[PDB]
Amino acid sequence: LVSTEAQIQKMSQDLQLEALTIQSETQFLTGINSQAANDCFKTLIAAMLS
Amino acid sequence: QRTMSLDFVTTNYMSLISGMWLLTVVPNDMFIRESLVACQLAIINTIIY
Repeated sequence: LVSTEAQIQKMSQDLQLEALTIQSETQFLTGINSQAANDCFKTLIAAMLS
Repeated sequence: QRTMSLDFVTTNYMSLISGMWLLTVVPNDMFIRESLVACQLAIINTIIY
């Protein structure tokens, strides 16, 4: 996979999330890691075959 | 006549503008092709297109 500390650091600059205000762009990064990709790729293929 | 290689980070928009000064001075037949293309493509998708 793309290295998670090298992808989420490029992602967090394009959002330009400010450290002070409650905005709807701090929730763009919740729950992205290596394990959630390997369990969504399986449950898409394995549900289609069944 | 050692063939060089480019080692850069795509999250750094100043090393891509400073990479426009190497390719306009040093001949492009000297950098290795797998590092000349991945730096020329990073300028294309970010600064100029």
